[PDB]
Amino acid sequence: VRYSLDPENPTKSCKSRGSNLRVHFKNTRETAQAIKGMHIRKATKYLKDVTLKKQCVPFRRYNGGVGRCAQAKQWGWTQGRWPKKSAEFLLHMLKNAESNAELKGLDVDSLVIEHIQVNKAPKMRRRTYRAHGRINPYMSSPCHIEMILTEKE
Amino acid sequence: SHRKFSAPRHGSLGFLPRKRSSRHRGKVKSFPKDDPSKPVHLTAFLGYKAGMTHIVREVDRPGSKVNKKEVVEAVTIVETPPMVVVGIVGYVETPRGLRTFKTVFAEHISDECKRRFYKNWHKSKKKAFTKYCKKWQDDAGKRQLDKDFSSMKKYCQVIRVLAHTQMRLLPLRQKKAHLMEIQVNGGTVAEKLDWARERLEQQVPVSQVFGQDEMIDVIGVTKGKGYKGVTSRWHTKKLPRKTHRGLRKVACIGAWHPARVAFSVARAGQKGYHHRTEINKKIYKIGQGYLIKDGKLIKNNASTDYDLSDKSINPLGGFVHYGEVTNDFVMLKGCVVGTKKRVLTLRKSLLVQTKRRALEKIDLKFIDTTSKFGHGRFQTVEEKKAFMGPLKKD
Amino acid sequence: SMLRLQKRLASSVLRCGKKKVWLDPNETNEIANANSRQQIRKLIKDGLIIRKPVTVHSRA
RNA sequence: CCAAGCGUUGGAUUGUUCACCCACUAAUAGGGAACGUGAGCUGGGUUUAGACCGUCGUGAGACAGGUUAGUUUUACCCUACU
RNA sequence: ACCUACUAUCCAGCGAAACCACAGCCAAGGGAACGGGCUUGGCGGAAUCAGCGGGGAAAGAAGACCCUGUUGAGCUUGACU
RNA sequence: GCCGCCGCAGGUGCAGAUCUUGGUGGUAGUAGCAAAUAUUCAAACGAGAACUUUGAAGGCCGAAGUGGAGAAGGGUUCCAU
RNA sequence: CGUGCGAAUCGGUCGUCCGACCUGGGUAUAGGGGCGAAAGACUAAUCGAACCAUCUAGUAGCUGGUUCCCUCCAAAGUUUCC
RNA sequence: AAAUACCGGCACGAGACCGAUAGUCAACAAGUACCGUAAGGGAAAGUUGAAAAGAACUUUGAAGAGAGAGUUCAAGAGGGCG
Repeated sequence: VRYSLDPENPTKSCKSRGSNLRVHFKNTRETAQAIKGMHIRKATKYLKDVTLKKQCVPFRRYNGGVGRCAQAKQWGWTQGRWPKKSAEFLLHMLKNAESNAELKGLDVDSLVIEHIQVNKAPKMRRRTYRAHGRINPYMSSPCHIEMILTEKE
Repeated sequence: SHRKFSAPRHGSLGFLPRKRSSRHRGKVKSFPKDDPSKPVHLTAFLGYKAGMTHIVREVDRPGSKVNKKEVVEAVTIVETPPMVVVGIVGYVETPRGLRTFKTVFAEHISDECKRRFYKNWHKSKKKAFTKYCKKWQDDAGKRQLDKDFSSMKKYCQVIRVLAHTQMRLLPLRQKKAHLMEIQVNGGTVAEKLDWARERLEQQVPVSQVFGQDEMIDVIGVTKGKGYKGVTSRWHTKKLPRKTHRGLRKVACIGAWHPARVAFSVARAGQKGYHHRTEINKKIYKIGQGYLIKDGKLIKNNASTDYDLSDKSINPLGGFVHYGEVTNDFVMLKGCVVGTKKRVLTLRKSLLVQTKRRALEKIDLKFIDTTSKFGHGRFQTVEEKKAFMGPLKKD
Repeated sequence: SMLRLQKRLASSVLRCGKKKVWLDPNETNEIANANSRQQIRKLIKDGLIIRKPVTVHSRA
């Protein structure tokens, strides 16, 4: 299918895509904007050290009441967190992207993640019980993802 | 409609921005006013809160019922290693205030003082004042320098000095020595600056700033206490036991209309660690440190004239949560701000002091050393052995 | 690897509480294909699955 | 007269607003703030449904005539203040 | 005053509601006579974590009190049939 | 699959009705997963062990039982792959 | 607790406890009707007249709403009788 | 006996009608899913393409999810798909 952008030139550049992923849309969108301006082997590294709490993700848009921490000044900010399932997901996705560079015949060490986007997806309903005999909803907020990498020394 | 019976109110409405102080060392907000009549001296100094104990004295004040009788008054112990100047600093008089004019430093600045310029001494090449000193022994840095000492000699009117403490000599964990401006009050700025230079790199002891039975003022930071409630912070009435959502409160915030809520009214929030300036604390004795001579070491600080035993102010088991006190000290009547181990800026008074409770000369008859860590009964270790006999260890 | 079952048929031959049964750890492979009462009546004879002795309440 | 800088309290009977008495005191001046103030409290009074009298009506019923018992909901949004 | 238990607080995983013209710093003035928006003055410096319960004539229910309606029902007798 | 001109015909034009039906926001990654004491160390199955399985420790129910079996009612939820 | 665990619970303290005691099954009483040691109580979360369908789109001097443009003229709250 | 009546039944033929929130409650396993002890109450829900030609082989992954091959005029028609 198509991606929110092309690749600038198709010969030097690889894709990967994620349909209906059971993660939080927002936590994902926030971790997918730190990752953005980094090399692959800075990225892989930065997403083990989120998982192991030595480097936080900045909560910039979606910061309703979100805490404050010591590893966020690093991002000149004050709010931030350590979303672990969001990482363990888009640390799968890489493996696929990485795994399409050699099946063209390209340099896996020069692949600069250009494109990476995060979209809302169809909600999954389940239900939950509140006083005076009533029933609210209790719904799921999944997502799709995409990304596009490109070779540069 | 009105308040049925009256009261007074809850707390002081000058002191009210009850925030955690911007600085950890007490700032001197205001030194005295000089008169060119009297000779040069420093004003301020630096100690550390190390303790508290009794005294006993025989009092003279004719009139009262404690005349020639023997009270006990309480005291604090402030430990004062003699301070080390490293520079001077000039200020000029203006119509927007008091602009700081020119600054200079000594050739040799210690490493507890090269520790005061860094956030991290572990990784840093210790390169502060490396290119600077250089000037002090080349023939093109004796002239530029004394161009400028001859510029303060004209333009500047206020003159100050700068002194680093000595944390090689205290029993604390830390090693970062405090730099602190101090005003030099005295003769015309010519003299004021003949004296300063001459003292770069020297030591200045507490014998020289302060004297016995003086009235000093005591500046520092409070013992801190946490985000605390309205009942602890402001000292209101509790509420009565029937109340649906709590009784350590104010029950009426404000009226209906001037429909805001006013900075006058009492609220939750941070309790303590403010800055603060108490006054008129007396000086009952200036101590002497542990000087060695002729083999033996001499350690009679606490030796009053009325019991001459061998003891120093140090108590059995040491002072608690602090250390042992070797370095020369001052003995303040009354209590002072801050925890133990916390740094206590001194000062003369602004206010020229004549009453009777000022001019009261003091000599003592007892100084306490019975261990404070427990509930003590013994004044000195040897005296114990003599009371108790030999134990199952001997 | 999984013996809610072999612990059941045990406690129905030893005529006791499942509490009292003892299923030798080491030989968890020899006891987790048994799976039918005869093949447990063996392993009781053999000394893998054993009864524990009754907890003392001293009347002393 | 200038002066509202600083205060103007503890108890008995009463649901009190009001009243009156004891005692201490420099003095126990008066008022506003939606008759300041219930998502601050208390519900003791009035002002639902049960019950009893004391006047009125043949009666269902009625009382500024008195009585007993009667469930006080929400804050996570903006501001304000800390 | 101080202590203990559980929350509150901070982190991973899961994750609902009521409510919402547009919104949200004050004086006084007029005005359907008690303005967040108008007029005259004072002023206005990203984004936010914990609390509080002054203000939104806060939310919650087409006032249960009173009056009207040529709208009713439960009770009672000398109202009429 | 559709439109202009002359004439006919009507279930013919929305901002609103605490209007009908369907879909989506701000609030918000916030309120919150707090009643009846309590767990920890080793192994073995596995792509994944704070929670499942075995073995060892420390605990609770304490025969008016968190034990053993029935009647109404449920209707296969029983048992192994 | 009061957007609860509960459309009436839970906790400590409480009333009775060999007698007009306290409970299971089978049975009789049906809506101006039943049953009531009598509060207008109870009659399947409903009671000073239960629930389901129809007559029915019941009637309203009273609330709320009432869909395209330009052009021209533009009022009334006063008089008798209800 | 006839000339009259016929929103139930068995077959038929038309329409200046409505076109999937319309038109019957019902274009489809509807008087069906489900609710009420029972009388009774009662929905939502049409569309790949001309043809299944419904994507062999390779490759990352434990798996869903992917990268390239390929059918079609098109997957910018990929099994709830104009």
